[PDB]
Amino acid sequence: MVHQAISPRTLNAWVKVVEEKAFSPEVIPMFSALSEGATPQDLNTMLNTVGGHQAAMQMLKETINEEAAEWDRLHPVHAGPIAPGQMREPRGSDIAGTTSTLQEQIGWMTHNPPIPVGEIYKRWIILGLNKIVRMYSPTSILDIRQGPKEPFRDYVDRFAKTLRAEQASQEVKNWMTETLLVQNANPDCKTILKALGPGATLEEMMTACQ
Amino acid sequence: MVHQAISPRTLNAWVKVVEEKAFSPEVIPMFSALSEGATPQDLNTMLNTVGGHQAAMQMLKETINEEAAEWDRLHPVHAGPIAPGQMREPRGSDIAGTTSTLQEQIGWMTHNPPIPVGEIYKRWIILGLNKIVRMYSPTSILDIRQGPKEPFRDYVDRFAKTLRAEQASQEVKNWMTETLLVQNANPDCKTILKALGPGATLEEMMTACQ
Amino acid sequence: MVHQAISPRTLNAWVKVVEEKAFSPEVIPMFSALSEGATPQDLNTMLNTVGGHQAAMQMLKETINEEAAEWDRLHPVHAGPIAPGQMREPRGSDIAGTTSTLQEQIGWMTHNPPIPVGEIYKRWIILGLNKIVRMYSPTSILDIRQGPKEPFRDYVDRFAKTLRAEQASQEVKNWMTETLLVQNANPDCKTILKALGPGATLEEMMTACQ
Amino acid sequence: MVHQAISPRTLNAWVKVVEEKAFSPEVIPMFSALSEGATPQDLNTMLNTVGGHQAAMQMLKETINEEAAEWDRLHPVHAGPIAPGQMREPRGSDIAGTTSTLQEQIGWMTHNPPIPVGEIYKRWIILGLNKIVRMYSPTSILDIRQGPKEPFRDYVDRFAKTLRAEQASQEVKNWMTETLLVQNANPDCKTILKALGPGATLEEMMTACQ
Amino acid sequence: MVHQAISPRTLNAWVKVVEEKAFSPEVIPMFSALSEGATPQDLNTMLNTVGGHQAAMQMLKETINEEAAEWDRLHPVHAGPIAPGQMREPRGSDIAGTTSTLQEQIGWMTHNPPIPVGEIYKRWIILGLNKIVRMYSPTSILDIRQGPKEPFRDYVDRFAKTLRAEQASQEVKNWMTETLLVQNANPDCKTILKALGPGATLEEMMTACQ
Amino acid sequence: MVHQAISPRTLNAWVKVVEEKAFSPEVIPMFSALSEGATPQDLNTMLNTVGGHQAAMQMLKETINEEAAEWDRLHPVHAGPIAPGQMREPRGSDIAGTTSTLQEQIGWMTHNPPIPVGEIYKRWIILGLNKIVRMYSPTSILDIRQGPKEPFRDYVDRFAKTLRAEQASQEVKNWMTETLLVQNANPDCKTILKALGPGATLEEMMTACQ
Repeated sequence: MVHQAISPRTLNAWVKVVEEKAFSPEVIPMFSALSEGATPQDLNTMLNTVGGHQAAMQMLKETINEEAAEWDRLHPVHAGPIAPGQMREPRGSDIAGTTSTLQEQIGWMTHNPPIPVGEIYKRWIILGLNKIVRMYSPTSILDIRQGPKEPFRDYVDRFAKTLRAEQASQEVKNWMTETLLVQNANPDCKTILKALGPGATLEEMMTACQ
Repeated sequence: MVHQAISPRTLNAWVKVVEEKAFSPEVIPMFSALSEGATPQDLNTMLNTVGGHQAAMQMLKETINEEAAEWDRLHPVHAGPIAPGQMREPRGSDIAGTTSTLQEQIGWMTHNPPIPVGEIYKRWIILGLNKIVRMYSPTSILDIRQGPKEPFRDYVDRFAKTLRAEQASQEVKNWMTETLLVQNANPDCKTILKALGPGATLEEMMTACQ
Repeated sequence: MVHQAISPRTLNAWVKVVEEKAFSPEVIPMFSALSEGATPQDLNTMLNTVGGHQAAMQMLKETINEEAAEWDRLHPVHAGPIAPGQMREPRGSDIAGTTSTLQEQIGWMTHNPPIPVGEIYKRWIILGLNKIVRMYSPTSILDIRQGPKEPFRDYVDRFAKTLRAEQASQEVKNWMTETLLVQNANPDCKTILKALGPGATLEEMMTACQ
Repeated sequence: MVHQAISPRTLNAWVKVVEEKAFSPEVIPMFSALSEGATPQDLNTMLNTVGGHQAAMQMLKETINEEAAEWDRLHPVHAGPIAPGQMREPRGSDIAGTTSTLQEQIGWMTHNPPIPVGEIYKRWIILGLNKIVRMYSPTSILDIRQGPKEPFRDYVDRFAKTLRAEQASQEVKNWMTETLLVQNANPDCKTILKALGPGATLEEMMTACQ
Repeated sequence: MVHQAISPRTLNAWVKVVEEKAFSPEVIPMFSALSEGATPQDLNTMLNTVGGHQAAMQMLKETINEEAAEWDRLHPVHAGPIAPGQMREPRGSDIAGTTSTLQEQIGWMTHNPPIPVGEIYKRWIILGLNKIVRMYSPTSILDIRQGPKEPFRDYVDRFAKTLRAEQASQEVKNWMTETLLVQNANPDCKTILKALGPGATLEEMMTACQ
Repeated sequence: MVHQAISPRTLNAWVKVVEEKAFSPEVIPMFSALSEGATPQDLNTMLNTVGGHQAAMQMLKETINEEAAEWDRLHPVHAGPIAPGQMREPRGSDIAGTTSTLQEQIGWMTHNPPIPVGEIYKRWIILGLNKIVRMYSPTSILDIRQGPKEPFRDYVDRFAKTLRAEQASQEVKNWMTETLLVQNANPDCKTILKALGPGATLEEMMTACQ
């Protein structure tokens, strides 16, 4: 038997928090939707589909891990004959979706009485993320303006990565880049540069500032 | 069998030492009181609930474990077959928490004579914390005074993460923060600040620093 | 026995990207052409034939891995004891181009109705690369001007190293090299060269630059 | 002979030597005195109760290890089935005070013929210690001094930990500390301080030194 | 055919490339000619006799290794229960020189039809080396021409050690050593030296340069 | 022959070079003389007794290792059903004295026909040592001098350990120390010292020379 489930549109939504808010806590419903209990697999999905903050993947992942520890700790994995293939008291693996893999899992989860794993596990998540908001704390390019006595060259270079590393829109990307570049030379260099007025390729201007 | 047990209010208490004093001594006699001998699990709890001085648990835990070693060293269970004596006794691992199952703790504890698992373990702990106290010393954001030649630019960072690492009223936190920022400027940076008089976004100030 | 295919000429084709403009993201539809869905051995081939940009490969390989993981994840590897072999539910490794003998893989691809690994795997490939190109962002010996406080010797070191790393005719290589060495001096270093006017082996000039 | 044995007072004494002369060689006749025979378990004790010179423990420990090596080297268990009457021949671990219960130690020692565990081990011990004395050589908080271009913050830090790291009254510790801070300042720094004349929170002075 | 075989005179020859041009790309076809197609011990021999460029040993060695891989890849072990061994299907290892005692390896070459490993292995090798010439790219003590703003003091030290690292006649070594040391010397350092005129032990001169 | 042989005098001798002038390669015909080809245990002994250039032991050990490889390489094992225990295709381990401990070893060595391991092995030694001599090239404390810009404190430190790390007489140790510190000192520092004229412990002067 198979119920119909989780669209990729809904994924698109999940995605969409990322797409809105890739690495920024304007999260709340998005989680709430995604925390429609879920199983591992979906949850696994979200975390699979997750990017942005590897560190966040981390943060949860310890949290989870100790949640697992806690699971075993609050339920020290009590053995038996496992008469009619039970629930196999959830671990980190289960939290991976492994141990009564998803059908079977859901099978526990909507085993009635349940063993509704992804939700428990969900509590594990549930445990991190907020704190993740509490944890993660951006980020910004603008300040990539050249250091105190930082040299230019690097400054643009750095900048160059950083712009590489920055957001969407080529158009923006070009013009902004000059436009933000300007001040991202540090004032003194920028002043030289301003004193250059224009230039084109970096390099000549730069060449002055090396 | 059940017995009713430890609250999370009691946790709130454990907490109460902790939010009282997450990174320093003078919270202790009362916590030590509140460490009513313990079991592994409560100790585990404490350890679960543990944080603040990452070193503190860290040094303690080895010590605890070497306390286990010492246990082993003064007896590791130099023995074999059994009719589960002294609530089927433990080794260092149980004393680590480890190979105690829930029962085994309780069992050990209220078996008569017991095995005072959490108490030994407690003693191990008991062994550390004091030292922790005995030497463990915080630390502050205030210190992000711009010591010898620190440049404000870093500083802004220095604060900014540190501030990130700083807490409570954010509102408060700013105003003092600027006001303490000025302070934590090195006089010369401070000068730039004085010389800035007012600013707002960092950057213009930063620009003075860049 | 074969349904005869591929060649090193077709490799010359794979190659054809690479030497043509290996960093030519612009090559991908051609590649997509040369990935005629791709079998594991050809996919293996491509990765075998792979070279020059391991960073890119690196990124990719992660995807492949993630793909593998994903495969098992998104196809829970819900195998058990076989009955007439059936290409044994490909794992990440098979998908790595590993498990199943190459024919047998292939066999699976041309199994009717296949176990056609190589496409999936192809998507894996696709899964890195495209993006990988899409931000895999070079590189250049020209960029090796000369730092702010970078002196020539080091510049030679760089330049020359990079030059070591640079391609083409030696003849080219020299002349540009003076001329671009010229250019890629830092302006002051550039000055020393300008101030040097001519010279021959580096060293004497260089000697000025030490 | 479920005997009578070494006290913690006597331990206290050994320990006391450490407390006497924590990092100072001139222990030795006592050392030999508490070395008197020494069971491996007591020898374990000495190393157990050991602390404050991990380098020493370390350095010794290679000797021990070599001593084990040597043990096997000068006698590599050239044996097969232990017949009755042998108090099981030691190896490096036993000689480490490891493999054995006390009995096996004593059994080896006062099994007559013995196995003179504690003595061998004693040579081992001796083997570190000698060197240890012979080279080991502190340390000094005075050296928290602000060296050549050393600057203050660090100097105080240096003070702060180090003074923290030092022994005795806090009271003492302060007054000397100012009195020792002052001058261990590099002169130019000392001077700033002299030029500060007095001060109180470090920071204003320090701020001057930033 | 348990013949007479390869001399060390032939080694002297292998050597002859090597002392001729030990860590430089241009001695080689003439050596490859002198490879005379080598089999494993001999290939090993070359590897045995190999030295100077561990990185080269490396460079090849990846090639070998991937050659092995390729090998494994292109020999996706079709091996099963061998019917009378018949110079047993190589694996990377054989090709590493690893598999088979040498005769049998040799047999594997010189059997007729052979299963000549050593040629393949030779191919592997053959596969690196060229590229090694393509890879490796010298080398020179002269290049201990003094840095830009760095002291002599090291510069000579560095030299001196480099000189350690340098080879040939000592006699030579001195005079050049002053004579190029004088030179290596940054002009400014060199000048100090010139200004030193003579000296004898380094040190007094050095002493001027410290 | 449950023989009578070797000496700590023989050691004393072994020592005598080492201790005479361990970094005088000028020891070598004697040392090899003192080798008399030997066994593992004595050679091991020599190697046990070894100390001074860690690196030396290392490099030899590297040699040994490769010698072991060579042993197998030039004669792998080809082991099957040993008849009368034999000399069992010795390796690095045998060279350790591992495989065939000394009695049995010697038993092979004076097994007639022999298998005189320590000699082979001796050739392994023989294989290193030379290099060791030929490259191993000290060392010298004098060269601790107050840098080019390395400062005194460190200089004296550097000195201080190092002198500690240096040889001989206490008397000497005092006098040199004044005399050899003063001036090893970069001139400019030496100047401060000259400018100190005298002082007493370092420190006052150093505290001045910071």
